Amino acid sequence: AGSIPGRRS
Amino acid sequence: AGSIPGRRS
Amino acid sequence: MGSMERASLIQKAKLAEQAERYEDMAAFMKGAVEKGEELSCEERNLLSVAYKNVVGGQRAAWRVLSSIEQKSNGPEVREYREKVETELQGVCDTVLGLLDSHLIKEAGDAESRVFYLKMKGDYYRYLAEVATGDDKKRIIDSARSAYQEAMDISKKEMPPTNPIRLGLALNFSVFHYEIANSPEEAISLAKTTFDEAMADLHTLSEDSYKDSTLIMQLLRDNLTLWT
Amino acid sequence: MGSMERASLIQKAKLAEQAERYEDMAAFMKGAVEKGEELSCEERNLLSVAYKNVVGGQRAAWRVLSSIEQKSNGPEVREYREKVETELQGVCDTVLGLLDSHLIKEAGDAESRVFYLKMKGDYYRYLAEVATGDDKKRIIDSARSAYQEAMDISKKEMPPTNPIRLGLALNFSVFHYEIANSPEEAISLAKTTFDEAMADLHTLSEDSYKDSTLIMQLLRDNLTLWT
Ligand SMILES: *Cc1ccc(S(=O)(=O)N2CCCc3cc(F)ccc32)cc1
Ligand SMILES: *Cc1ccc(S(=O)(=O)N2CCCc3cc(F)ccc32)cc1
Ligand SMILES: [Cl-]
Ligand SMILES: [Cl-]
Ligand SMILES: [Cl-]
Ligand SMILES: [Cl-]
Ligand SMILES: [Mg+2]
Ligand SMILES: [Mg+2]
Repeated sequence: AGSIPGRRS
Repeated sequence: AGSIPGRRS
Repeated sequence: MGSMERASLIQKAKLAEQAERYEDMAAFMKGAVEKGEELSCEERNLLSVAYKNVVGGQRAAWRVLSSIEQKSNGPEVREYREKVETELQGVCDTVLGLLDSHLIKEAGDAESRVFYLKMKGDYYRYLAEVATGDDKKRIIDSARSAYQEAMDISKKEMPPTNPIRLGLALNFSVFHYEIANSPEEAISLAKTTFDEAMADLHTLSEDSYKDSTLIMQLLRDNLTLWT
Repeated sequence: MGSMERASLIQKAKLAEQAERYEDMAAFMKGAVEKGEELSCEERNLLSVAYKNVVGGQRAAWRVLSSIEQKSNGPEVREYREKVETELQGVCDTVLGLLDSHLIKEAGDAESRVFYLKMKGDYYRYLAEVATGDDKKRIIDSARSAYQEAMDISKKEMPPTNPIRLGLALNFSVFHYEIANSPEEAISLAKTTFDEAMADLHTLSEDSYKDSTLIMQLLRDNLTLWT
């Protein structure tokens, strides 16, 4: 499961 | 231009 | 970084990101926070990107070492996993210290305060991933409390498509699933967040739509993995 | 690392590589070299992998910063490029110091001595990439001299398919093209190396064939870029 990335990419 | 890598991959 | 101008630290943090020098980036942003002034939206993102990358690399290395150690069960694997763990804990403590001295207390607008409380939940969650001792329950509860305060503000002050509100819900859902042993709560939060955002997309411009839908896809990706 | 056993440093360097912690890996290998004993084949490769990765990341960041600085032409971009440059130079000086104290002088077998002299040429070449002052010609000549001594030993003592001999020729050809402004010498060296290796492949086992052909493909990739 993924959390939010630092940048949109 | 490429030099030798550290590992075969 | 006390002798460098605030504006020069911000400029060099942006250069460090371009050069993929995230340890430098985090040191420049720590110096900027320690100037004592509040951070703008763009500056908050620089702070988060820097530390998220540093601690993300530490987490990945800790997981590699922890897997080797578990398969093995001399002292070297344990010693080296402990070294990496201590360095990870030190970076989390540094971020938490910046948030406590004094970013959160000076943050009055909903966007800044939610951003910082989400970070606080994240760095306690990273501490919880490696915790085993007498304080592990307390570390879990510290993450929960920070995320919960952020959720309460976000639901009162921000629309359901706001990207900060969405990323907070995403990360708190990951907390429920991976840390708190609450997969049903994780799934419920992700589903309700997704559906409430869907119903508000009609209000948004093209650029805001793009941001909200990007995070909604992350919520959906987790729901697909969990169900 | 003076209080840690040699064998524990080697073990932890291997763990650090698996965890992609190359700065740690290089520190463990520096500690191993400083025990004063010669290195085995496998240990020489750990030393080279560690520092090649550390300096490779520095080089990539220096090139990003140098490009920004050249497009710009405040002091911040130059200052930060200089900071990265100084850190790169310090790592190169550390590697060169290990080779001079005392890896090269204790290396008698052709495989070890060629390996270390190739490294010496490489780290002077990395210094030459960032050099501009009164010593830049001398740094270039130091790289050339190390590579030339390695070439002379390799041609007397190793077959033309030996992977160390091949990687040395590859890197010395890159030196000629990118540092010494000698593209014709670079192309000649790569072509003669490739052709002489081709003619010796019939002597090799399947596993040695795989190693020699892998480096021959790197020589060919450069010749295709340069011609
Ligand atoms: C936690 C969080 C932080 C920042 C944002 S954002 O400013 O809207 N933004 C910046 C980088 C991360 C990101 C990822 C997206 F998919 C969409 C927007 C953003 C949101 C949440
Ligand atoms: C300079 C050099 C160092 C080591 C070798 S090798 O031991 O033969 N080996 C190890 C890793 C790098 C590499 C790459 C190849 F394509 C083939 C073999 C190797 C050769 C040269
Ligand atoms: Cl250790
Ligand atoms: Cl305020
Ligand atoms: Cl600087
Ligand atoms: Cl010897
Ligand atoms: Mg000032
Ligand atoms: Mg001993």
